[PDB]
Amino acid sequence: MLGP
Amino acid sequence: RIELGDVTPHNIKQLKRLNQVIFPVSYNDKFYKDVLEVGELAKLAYFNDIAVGAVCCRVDHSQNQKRLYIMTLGCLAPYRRLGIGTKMLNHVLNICEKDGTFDNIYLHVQISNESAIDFYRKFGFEIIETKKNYYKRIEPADAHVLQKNL
Ligand SMILES: CC(C)(COP(=O)(O)OP(=O)(O)OC[C@H]1O[C@@H](n2cnc3c(N)ncnc32)[C@H](O)[C@@H]1OP(=O)(O)O)[C@@H](O)C(=O)NCCC(=O)NCCS
Repeated sequence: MLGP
Repeated sequence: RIELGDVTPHNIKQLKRLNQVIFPVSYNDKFYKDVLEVGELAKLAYFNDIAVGAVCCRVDHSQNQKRLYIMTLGCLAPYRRLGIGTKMLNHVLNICEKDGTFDNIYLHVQISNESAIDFYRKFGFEIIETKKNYYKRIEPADAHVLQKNL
């Protein structure tokens, strides 16, 4: 889960 | 019963829908535009021809290394513990095994994601760091960095  | 398929302009809306439901954090139009340009680094998972999961990766050049970063890897909750996540992860592992130039695979999960820790640790991944306030508007904001050395 990338944090953008 | 589980099949992986390519992400194309024909099914990219189905991918955005899955990520919206599975992941509490929202992704911009550029994220999905880039997903169509990575090739085998992005797949949909089908359970009996229904799209129920997806995996999106990108090549990362950090720490003087060539790394494969898993941005999203998820499955719809009612279809969990059927091997869909394993099918998607083995696909990324196989690509890296055949490519031979990646030093490691890594990703971020919330420190409360016990099922994600359990899943990745079964594949040889280790928590190598815990980043405070990694996520911005969700709780917990802290994230573990999971990595598998190749
Ligand atoms: C993590 C996730 C992708 C796993 O997907 P999945 O399809 O349920 O995983 P699988 O069915 O292939 O599980 C494989 C193995 O991982 C472990 N595992 C997966 N979920 C687990 C859980 N909830 N509790 C304990 N172990 C678990 C088990 O060893 C499992 O094997 P088993 O079913 O034979 O015991 C899923 O929980 C999910 O989609 N989570 C939401 C999004 C997310 O957090 N993604 C991770 C960040 S990339």
